[PDB]
Amino acid sequence: ALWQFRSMIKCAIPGSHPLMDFNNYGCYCGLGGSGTPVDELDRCCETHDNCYRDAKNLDSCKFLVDNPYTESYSYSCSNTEITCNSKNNACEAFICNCDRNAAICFSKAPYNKEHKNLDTKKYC
Ligand SMILES: C[C@H](CCC(=O)NCC(=O)O)[C@H]1CC[C@H]2[C@@H]3[C@H](O)C[C@@H]4C[C@H](O)CC[C@]4(C)[C@H]3C[C@H](O)[C@]12C
Ligand SMILES: [Ca+2]
Ligand SMILES: [Ca+2]
Repeated sequence: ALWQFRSMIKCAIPGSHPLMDFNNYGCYCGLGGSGTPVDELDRCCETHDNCYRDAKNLDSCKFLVDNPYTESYSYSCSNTEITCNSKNNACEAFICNCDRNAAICFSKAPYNKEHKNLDTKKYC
């Protein structure tokens, strides 16, 4: 679930700032998106979006209001390392892994302040 994704990000990036959640970044970090990602960090968010799109396409998976962000799973954090519980059901596991890979992706991507709250209607 979205709140768990935020938790994973803190796990992989302890120094991240909470207030950032009020902000969007690039063309894809935030809800929806358009055009092409502006940088590596933004690419991570687009890939995460694509990962969720794939999950929704699994006929075996149905999410509340068709939103994977509502799907709660089980995961654990240990020394900045994220582990998705093997007990998650197939749909939950897919979502957990999308979240995990995105969190890892975020942890390695450079952060460009100029891309925070970007004028998407113009650059996306
Ligand atoms: C982890 C990175 C980096 C933060 C940072 O300030 N780094 C400085 C540094 O490099 O040291 C941030 C930048 C924009 C954030 C996203 C936006 O706030 C939009 C949206 C907000 C949601 O609450 C959680 C998911 C996410 C996709 C957020 C995931 C994550 O929270 C992002 C992708
Ligand atoms: Ca997005
Ligand atoms: Ca669940």
